[PDB]
Amino acid sequence: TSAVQQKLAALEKSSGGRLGVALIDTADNTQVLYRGDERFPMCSTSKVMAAAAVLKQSETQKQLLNQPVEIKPADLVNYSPIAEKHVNGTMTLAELSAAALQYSDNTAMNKLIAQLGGPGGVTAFARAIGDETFRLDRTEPTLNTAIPGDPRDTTTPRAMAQTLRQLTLGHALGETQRAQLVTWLKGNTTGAASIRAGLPTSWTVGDKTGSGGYGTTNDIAVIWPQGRAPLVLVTYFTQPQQNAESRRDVLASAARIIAEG
Repeated sequence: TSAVQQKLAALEKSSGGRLGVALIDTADNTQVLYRGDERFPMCSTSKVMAAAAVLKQSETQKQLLNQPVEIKPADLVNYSPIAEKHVNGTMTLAELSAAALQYSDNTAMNKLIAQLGGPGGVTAFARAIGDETFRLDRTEPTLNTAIPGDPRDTTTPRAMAQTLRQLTLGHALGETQRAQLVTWLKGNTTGAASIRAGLPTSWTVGDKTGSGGYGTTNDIAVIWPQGRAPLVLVTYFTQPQQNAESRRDVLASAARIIAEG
């Protein structure tokens, strides 16, 4: 095992849980993988795939992002701080994408899922860009149960890093859609204690966090250092106790290990 993998294994051992890491260095396509082919519950990191799938639709439906969507009282689920402000009103699909990505708004995610025809519409987009691993099976909030061994609503670090690369640095999306996704990720408000906390401040970061049952604590990021090619980093973490607490410190520490390696 490499030096970095020894440090990640030690971090995991210290943590009591299960850690998954995938790094892509786009300079030379080198990768660092830790449990890179194990499945992990995505929780809200799946919002990136839903937002990207709606962006893909907007490549042919030119004004789709401006379309109003009703927010009805029966639509509101927990952890919907933006949608709650628009009950009995509307939000555009752009506004719902921003809320889902930057505030992890769950009702916003459900509106993205509905726009795609159900969870199968999100999985379909993953398959269409070559991701054979991602699967979305449930809506919010039940997609966050994060039950050990449950394949529903999971992906692997290897697959999610590759997909995040294609969505943000590659050409899975059109140029303007990709730029929009990148802006949204860079503007995330929920990530200050996760990957960002372990990286040099001179590096520009866009990310999406996730959290759920079994203390599941996730973050997926695209990273732009000054003077070297960008990186993609996925950090997934989950724990043995159903009621376990969040461990964003593990994601900050995994990021620090990767960058210093």
